[PDB]
Amino acid sequence: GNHTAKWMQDRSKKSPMELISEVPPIKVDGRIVACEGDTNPALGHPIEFICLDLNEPAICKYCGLRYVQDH
Amino acid sequence: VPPNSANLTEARRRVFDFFRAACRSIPTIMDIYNLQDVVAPSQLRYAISAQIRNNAHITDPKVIDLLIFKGMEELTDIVDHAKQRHHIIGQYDFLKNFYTSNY
Amino acid sequence: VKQTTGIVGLDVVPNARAVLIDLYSKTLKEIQAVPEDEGYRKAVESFTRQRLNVCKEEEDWEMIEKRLGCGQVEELIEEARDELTLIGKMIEWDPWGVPDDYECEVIENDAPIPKHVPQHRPGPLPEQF
Amino acid sequence: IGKVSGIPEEHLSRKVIIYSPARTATQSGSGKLGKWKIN
Amino acid sequence: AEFVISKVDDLMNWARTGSIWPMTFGLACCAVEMMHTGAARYDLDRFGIIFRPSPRQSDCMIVAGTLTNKMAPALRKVYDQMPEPRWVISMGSCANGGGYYHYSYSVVRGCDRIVPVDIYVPGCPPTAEALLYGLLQLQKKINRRKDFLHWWN
Amino acid sequence: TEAMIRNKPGMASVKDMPLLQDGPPPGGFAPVRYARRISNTGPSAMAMFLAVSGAFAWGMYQVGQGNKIRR
Amino acid sequence: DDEEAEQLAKEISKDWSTVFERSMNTLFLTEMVRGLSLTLKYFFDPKVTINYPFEKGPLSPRFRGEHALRRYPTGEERCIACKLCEAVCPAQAITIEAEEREDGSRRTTRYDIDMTKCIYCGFCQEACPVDAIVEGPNFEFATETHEELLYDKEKLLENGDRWETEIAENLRSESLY
Amino acid sequence: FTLNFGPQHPAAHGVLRLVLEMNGEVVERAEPHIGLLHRGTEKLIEYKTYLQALPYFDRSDYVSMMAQEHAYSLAVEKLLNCEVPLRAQYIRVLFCEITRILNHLLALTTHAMDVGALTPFLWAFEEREKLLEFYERVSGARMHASFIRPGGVAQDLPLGLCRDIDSFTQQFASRIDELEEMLTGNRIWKQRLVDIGTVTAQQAKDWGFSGVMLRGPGVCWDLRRAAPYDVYDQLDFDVPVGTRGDCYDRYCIRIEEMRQSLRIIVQCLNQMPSGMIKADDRKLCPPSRCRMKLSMESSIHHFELYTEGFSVPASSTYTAVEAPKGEFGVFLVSNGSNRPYRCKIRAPGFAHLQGLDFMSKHHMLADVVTIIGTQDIVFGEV
Amino acid sequence: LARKGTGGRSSVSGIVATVFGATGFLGRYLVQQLAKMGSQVLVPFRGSEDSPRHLKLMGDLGQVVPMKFDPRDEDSIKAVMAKANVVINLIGREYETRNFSFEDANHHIAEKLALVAKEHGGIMRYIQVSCLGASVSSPSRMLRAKAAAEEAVLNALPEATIMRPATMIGTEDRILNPWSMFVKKYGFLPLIGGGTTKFQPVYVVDVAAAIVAALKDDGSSMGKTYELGGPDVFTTHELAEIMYDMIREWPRYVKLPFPIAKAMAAPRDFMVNKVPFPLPSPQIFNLDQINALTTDTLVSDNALKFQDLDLVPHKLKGYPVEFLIQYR
Amino acid sequence: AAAAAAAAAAAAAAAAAAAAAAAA
Amino acid sequence: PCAHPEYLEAVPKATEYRLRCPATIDEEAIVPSSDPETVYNIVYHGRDQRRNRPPIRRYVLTKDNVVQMMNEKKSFDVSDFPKVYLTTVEEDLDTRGGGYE
Amino acid sequence: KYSWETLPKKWVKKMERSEHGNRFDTNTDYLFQLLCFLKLHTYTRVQVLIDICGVDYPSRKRRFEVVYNLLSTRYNSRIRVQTSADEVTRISSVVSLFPSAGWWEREVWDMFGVSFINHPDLRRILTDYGFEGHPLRKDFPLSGYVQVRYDDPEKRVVSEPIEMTQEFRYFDFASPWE
Amino acid sequence: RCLPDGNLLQTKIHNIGATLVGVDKFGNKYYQKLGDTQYGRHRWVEYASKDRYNASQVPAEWHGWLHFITDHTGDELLSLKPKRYGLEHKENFSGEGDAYIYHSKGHTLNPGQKNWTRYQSW
Ligand SMILES: CCCCCCCCCCCCCCCCCC(=O)O[C@@H](COC(=O)CCCCCCCCCCCCCCC)COP(=O)(O)OCCN
Ligand SMILES: NC(=O)C1=CN([C@@H]2O[C@H](COP(=O)(O)OP(=O)(O)OC[C@H]3O[C@@H](n4cnc5c(N)ncnc54)[C@H](OP(=O)(O)O)[C@@H]3O)[C@@H](O)[C@H]2O)C=CC1
Ligand code: SF4
Ligand code: SF4
Ligand code: SF4
Ligand SMILES: [Zn+2]
Repeated sequence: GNHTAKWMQDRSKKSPMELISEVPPIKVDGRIVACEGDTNPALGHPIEFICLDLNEPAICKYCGLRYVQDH
Repeated sequence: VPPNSANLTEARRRVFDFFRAACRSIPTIMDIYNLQDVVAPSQLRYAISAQIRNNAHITDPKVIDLLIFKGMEELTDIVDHAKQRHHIIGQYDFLKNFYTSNY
Repeated sequence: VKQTTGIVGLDVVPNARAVLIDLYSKTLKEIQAVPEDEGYRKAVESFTRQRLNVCKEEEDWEMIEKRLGCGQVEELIEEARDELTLIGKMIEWDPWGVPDDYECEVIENDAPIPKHVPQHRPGPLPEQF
Repeated sequence: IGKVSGIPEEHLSRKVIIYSPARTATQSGSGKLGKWKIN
Repeated sequence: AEFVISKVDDLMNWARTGSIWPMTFGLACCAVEMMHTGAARYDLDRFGIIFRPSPRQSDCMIVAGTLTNKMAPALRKVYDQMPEPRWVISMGSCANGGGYYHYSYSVVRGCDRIVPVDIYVPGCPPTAEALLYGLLQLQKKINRRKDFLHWWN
Repeated sequence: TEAMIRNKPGMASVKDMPLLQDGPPPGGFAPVRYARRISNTGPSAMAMFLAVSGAFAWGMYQVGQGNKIRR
Repeated sequence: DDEEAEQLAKEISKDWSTVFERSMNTLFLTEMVRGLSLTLKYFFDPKVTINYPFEKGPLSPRFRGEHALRRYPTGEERCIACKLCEAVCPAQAITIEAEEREDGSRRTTRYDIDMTKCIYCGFCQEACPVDAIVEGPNFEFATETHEELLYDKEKLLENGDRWETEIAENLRSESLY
Repeated sequence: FTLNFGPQHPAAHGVLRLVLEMNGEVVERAEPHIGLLHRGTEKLIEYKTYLQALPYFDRSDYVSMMAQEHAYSLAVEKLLNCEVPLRAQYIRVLFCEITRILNHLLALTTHAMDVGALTPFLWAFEEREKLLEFYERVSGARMHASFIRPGGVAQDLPLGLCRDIDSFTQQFASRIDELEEMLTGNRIWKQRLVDIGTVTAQQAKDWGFSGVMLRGPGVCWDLRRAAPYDVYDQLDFDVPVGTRGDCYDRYCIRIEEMRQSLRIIVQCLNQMPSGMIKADDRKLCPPSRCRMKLSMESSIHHFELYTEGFSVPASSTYTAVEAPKGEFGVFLVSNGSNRPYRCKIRAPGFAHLQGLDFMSKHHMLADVVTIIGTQDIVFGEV
Repeated sequence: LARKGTGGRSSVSGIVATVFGATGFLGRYLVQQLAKMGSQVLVPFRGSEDSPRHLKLMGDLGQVVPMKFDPRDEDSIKAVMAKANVVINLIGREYETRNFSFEDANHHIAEKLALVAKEHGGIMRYIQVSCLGASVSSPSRMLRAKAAAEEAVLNALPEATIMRPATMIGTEDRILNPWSMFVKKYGFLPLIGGGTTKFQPVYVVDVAAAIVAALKDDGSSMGKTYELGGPDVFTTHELAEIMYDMIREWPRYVKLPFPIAKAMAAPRDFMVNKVPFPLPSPQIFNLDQINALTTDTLVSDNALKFQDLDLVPHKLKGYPVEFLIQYR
Repeated sequence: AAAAAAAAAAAAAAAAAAAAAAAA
Repeated sequence: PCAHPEYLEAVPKATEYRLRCPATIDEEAIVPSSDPETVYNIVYHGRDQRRNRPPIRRYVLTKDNVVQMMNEKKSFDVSDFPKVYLTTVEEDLDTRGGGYE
Repeated sequence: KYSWETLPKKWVKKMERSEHGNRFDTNTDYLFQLLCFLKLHTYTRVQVLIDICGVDYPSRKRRFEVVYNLLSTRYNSRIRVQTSADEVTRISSVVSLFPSAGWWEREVWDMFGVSFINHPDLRRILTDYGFEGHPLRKDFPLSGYVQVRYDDPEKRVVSEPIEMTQEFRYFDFASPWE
Repeated sequence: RCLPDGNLLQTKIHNIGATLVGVDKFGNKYYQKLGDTQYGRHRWVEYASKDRYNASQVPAEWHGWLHFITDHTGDELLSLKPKRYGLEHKENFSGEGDAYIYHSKGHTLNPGQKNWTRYQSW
């Protein structure tokens, strides 16, 4: 990207933006998800509850992971 | 030294005292730091007098006391080899500004 | 009979009682020169009288210490001589009396301090002996 | 008390502005007002 | 051929890398960590490093701690009387760069302002092994000298 | 929170939380010595003088006999 | 008084077969031969030394060494630009500039820790909310030149990916505290 | 006759820059020069929060680190009224006392290396590299362990630290004995130390010595018996107090104070209550990582405590603990804001190194390094 | 240039210089001027990395970037002048070395840097430094080469300033520091030719202050060969009189006729012959420095002087020679 | 020189604690 | 013949010490944060320490008040005097616990 | 407190506190006289000047506040006599009573500028030799005025030019609602 | 062997009773000699570059086990190194020529020297 072209001059390792835009969105059951972090609620970010009312995937701001309603 | 400067008179008296002290100490200044060739005794007296006159408009006695104290500090650190010598040799219109900066 | 004060420099005095009586009589005589209605003169008079009394009653230095619970008679002599210095000093630059304006703002913050913080505890009472 | 303060000469001809910092418009709280600051 | 020059440089560098006695400008705690790097566990007398107490005969100068604006002239005067094949190691954040006191008025923003530095031991209280690895990097800097090949241009 | 960080399945109550942290074992540690146990079990004042004096008494006689042999 | 103190401190040891004991100790060094004997016992005992480059001193997972910006297992730098570490830093080593990247999620355009102007106190590791900045147990990064020692904006602190295998271990073992 | 007696052995006494006015070999006056290590600590702390202020304290005295963080913490709890748990107090003492040991192990054998005994230095520094396996294990950094935070202490001990501190305390009486058998009996030591720098008690009081140089003279004055500032009022230990005042008494004290500190370590180990590590007041103690991530109200405090700070109320207190050098006290005026306000640091070594002038009068020039030895002069505090 | 600062030591001056002769007596003052007025300096060094170490300071964290380069190999000179807008040239020798001859070190390099800077379009100011009186038909092969260098740097690259500093005095110089350490042959100073030479030395700080002053100047001082002479036109004997004032020694000169000197400097002129051994850099007796010493052409004519740079040089008595005190 | 010489005689070593050994 | 009364046998070389390296979580520590009574009862103004303090009462004394106090202070009887911190020295070799703490 | 009853009322002039360590904010004239009291007195025996803390309140009229701490090794108590002296008011020196006050007052004058009366050897102790300016004041910027020092053609010498550094980033953490 | 010119001889005087616990990718052989004696000297690494070795060649998978911070040999943490962003070690090329040494983004030695002027000139 262009933002990622400000701090990364390598341009051979995939830019973190792409590393997160290529991970598939995670199906879930309800209308709210946790995304506590990687797996361990103490080694991830503060738990961020995401709303899945929209049809498009709602990204988790801290981790970039994406969640969809999976009705 | 107690601030006997309950008036500008005592303060001025001790100003003259410090001036006599610095003047009568110029010999050792010229000796320890080797200015007897670059600077003349007239010029060092001139500089000490221009110092004591540059800060002559001090209607406050205690401020004069403190100025004389800073001067005695400077001298005592010049007499002894506490400070070096390459500063002692240094201690001894709008357009031309505009062209350089904005300040 | 006292071997030595543990303190260095405070040399053991054999004639402790005698010089203590001398110093306390000197103190009682010299304190008369300060105005009577000053807390300093009430204090000096009171404690000098108490120590002079207990020094006259008891004979051994050990009994002086035991009753007059103020450490060792050598430190007591240090205190009495320092008090004589102070009374001969206070005569000069006499600070007695209160000027008319006398603005003295007593400030009290009562915030409790946590117990586990340096708090100068009182220490043993004169039942140490 | 400018000369005895040891501040260099070139920083005593400085032009300051003695304001009082207004309240941070983002937060409606007056706990940082009334503290005049030389600028 | 050039091989003899390569080996005489290898020999000179082996000498200057084996016996590298530093004038340890041990100012502050990084001198206490340097004392641990001179102590029993991480030997510096193992690698030849002998802490000289005088600037006169010393290959290196492990300035440690906060170089104060008043200890700047003394550090410079000491650095000026080391024999020419000298190096300087900055140990600790305060000595290598401004450090905890970068913005202190009395602290120089790193000895790189007074003496030219060749290896900055990193970490404000460097582990004794970290100062030891900084010296094992100074040894590399010696092993890359080849002064004879340069004297022959 | 603080009942979702220290779980201990069950426990019916906010007390009885796991509380497993470092400390002395049950019964404390062994009685640690702190005094100065410097053993003075060496040769005494005598036995050191009498070894030295004895060596002088016999060894100097041996020096004498060696001087006799050399002469 | 020192004269009388000397007279008495020498009249304390004044009985035969005690003057002899003290004389023997001075005449034949006794305290000093107990110094030499201890020194010998240590000359022969095993040596508490460490041939460094091959084996290194013991550390702990809490050890604070080279700062590393962590990443989330699925790429995506963990460092949302809150600037809490830039705030908590005592030496103000970390300079953070933030920009909404095109993806939309905040990230730091500039995350430069100045290692030379850094006290290695681990405040950044504590202050960071997502454990984005942690100190890798590296501590072996002595640099020939000062400019290298200033760790660039999110590029060299991004070398923590190599140290993640140890940083993730230390965090998985320290997070209990 | 003026002699510019500088640092004899660098890396031991770093910036020592005495200017001795001698008389042959007899010193007539010793004029120490300070400021060569004058970092802007008493100014830089006015510019940073009460949390950012703590790391300066481990960097104030570089041979006894945590004692100063413990003196600062007790000056931002004197204001905060921040009651810390029992476990925080016991750990805080078990490390203030491990620090007393870390200092006397240095300030004895660095002194004993200035006098000339080369081996006690390296034995004591192996001991210190055992105790830094505790500092480095409990906090992270071997020397500057910014660990004794204002409320309580940074984070709990690892699950194997009391066992290791015990396995060290069992074998530490022997190390003190060796440091003692190698130096106490020696006639080359006594001669180098007896009647050296004798300080009559009136002088140690006048010059505000208040340390192991106030208990040499015989003034029974330990601020752990005078002003018990932790479990110290529960822990049993005898303060060794000298009877002559010479540098041989201060050594014998520092070598007994290194055993009573062992008693205090063994007690703190044997009685360490399993309680919370930091004060429950989460507006003075940043909540744990687990809680701030799971709880929104803890996250707000973790944000306003690692950026804003405490904002300890407006007051001014002088909290003084018994640091190994002496009575290290931090006079902490506190404007209501989150940053301190003239956090003045009374540091022994500023009062002790004053004593060098009268301690080393008429002593031979080679004694002027023994005096500097027994004063435990660490120039970070000066 | 694109200056964003106030003074220096953290300012910017848009001058990313490559002072080709920075690891040298003139170079340390010029680099300090360029990097104390706050501008990058790409000091290129020739051999031991210890050469520009004394230049990693006097510049703030990358304001002085010492770089490695081979004098005879281009594509490395182009790499040193990659990111640069000023290129000063201090590469010069007073003595022939077995590997680099007088032309290959004074002329065939300055011409080479000139060409490889011309190619790297963007070198705004290219200063070329050569000795004063370095005009063709001068006896010393060093000055003939340094004249050809001027002629080839102006031809191959016009609007390129050319300083003409006369013998420069200062600490670690090649003019006074050889005389001292030869006064350590018991006050014996061998002033050659009888001191009839008339040359105008100059405090090296002022030569540097002129080299930077032609950078800070406007479009002028381009293609104009200055002559950084200095004050107080001296004679070799008279200059030696001032040394003995600083170093406490009694003047004990001798006169040497030029044949005697050229015979005394006849050795160390087989440099191209004695291949398996480099000679020890003839300090005082240099046959070429002597050929220059013969004719007193080292005087500033009506060509541009310091006055055309708003600059006035320091004297040669007092501080600008106080580096001799270290010899007392 | 009449300066006070460091007399290496003294009283014998007797560890002197404070009075708070048993009961404060 | 030295400082080895079967007690230096506690030697410095341990060889079995930190047997469980630190970052190996054999037992997962718990490190309680808050007392159990203060988990589900988060009322703070009672627990508060920063702000739960009596305000500063700075009241002025004028000459009348202090002359009244000086006249009220009739005599300095004992127990109106500060107690001395009594501390004497007492020789003890290893009697505290028998050298074993 | 006993000390306030005996003390002449005039000596404890301005203020008096009763927690966090008790203090007698006195007047500069009655200071060394007040320090003479509390020492060489039988019921108040301090003898130990622990510290002399200059404190600078720019918004006051008497800017500084020379906070004399005092420990009483005898009665186990600590009193903090204070004063107030602006930049040009020479305050009485107590080096004659407690000789430890020598260096503490040198530091108070160096950091702040509160010159001390009849203090022998009142010379800048902490700051640099040619230091102009008083650091621990408030109006003295953190990074100092002219306090960078680098090596240069003036060989073996570190100059003292005007200062320039990465700008100290002052963070305005202070929140409203106090 | 054949190095009587290094302290590598001290390591090779070890290994006499030591067991070899794994060997990383670079060749560094990680040894363990426990039980015998001298705690702190029971874990080391033989750098497999008998010359030109230095510290920091020990990868992160082992730099834990080798400093006694953990008890997990690098053959056990290699199942925990992250596959997506995992990067090999770099030996700390400090001084060994440019383009191996690290450079900031304005050093003029870094290819692509960025300009920091926040204002975009016209
Ligand atoms: C038990 C065997 C001892 C062997 C010791 C071997 C040590 C050799 C290596 C060196 C040891 C350390 C050197 C220390 C130098 C200082 C020694 C010294 O001078 O100590 C005292 C003197 O020591 C010596 O001179 C020792 C020399 C011993 C020589 C023989 C002594 C008497 C021998 C009696 C013989 C008995 C039989 C003869 C007639 C039958 C000085 O007195 P002071 O100041 O320490 O204390 C008292 C002050 N008035
Ligand atoms: N010195 C004087 O008195 C006078 C000198 N000048 C001129 O001033 C300039 C600089 O003077 P100064 O610094 O004293 O001179 P030096 O002889 O000390 O050399 C200065 C620089 O030139 C470099 N250099 C010289 N020859 C070569 C070469 N063949 N290849 C690569 N680099 C080379 C040196 O590199 P390295 O250090 O690696 O050898 C060094 O960086 C020169 O042009 C000189 O002739 C002008 C007036 C008289
Ligand atoms: S950089 Fe850190 S460890 Fe080193 S001297 Fe400074 S404060 Fe101490
Ligand atoms: S440890 Fe972190 S917070 Fe502390 S100074 Fe270094 S980078 Fe800043
Ligand atoms: S490292 Fe941590 S504190 Fe710093 S910006 Fe990233 S998440 Fe915030
Ligand atoms: Zn997420």
